Amino acid sequence: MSPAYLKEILEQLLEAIVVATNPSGRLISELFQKLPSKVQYPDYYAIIKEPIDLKTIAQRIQNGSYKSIHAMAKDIDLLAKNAKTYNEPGSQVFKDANSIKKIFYMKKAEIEH
Ligand SMILES: Nc1nnc(-c2ccccc2O)cc1N1CCC[C@@H](Oc2ccccc2)C1
Repeated sequence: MSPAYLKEILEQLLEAIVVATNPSGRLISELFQKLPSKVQYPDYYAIIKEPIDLKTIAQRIQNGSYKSIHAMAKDIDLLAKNAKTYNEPGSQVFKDANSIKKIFYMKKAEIEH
């Protein structure tokens, strides 16, 4: 797998996350694009040791920082676990975080097989 080929794969995986809509038609990715401000939400950074967001993941795809699909999955897992730590089970953020993971792993299995 060439770097250029891998990049296309990772772009597809990210694309599936950011175009995914809920049953209501809303785009679940939007809240996860950019980390919450440190001024307004210090508690987030009190709790989350490794903040990450989809814009950072997107930069890393664009910079070639991921050397495999698994590398990108690690950051997807980190992002969802961070969300599921700061927010309660069943809260919309918690549920959307799982949905993003779901979308990623489904599309990863679609590509890998
Ligand atoms: N809750 C959040 N949880 N994770 C993130 C997050 C963003 C990017 C990447 C990983 C993440 O975990 C952002 C979040 N907020 C943004 C919107 C405002 C505030 O949330 C509220 C506030 C009041 C009521 C309901 C929700 C903070």
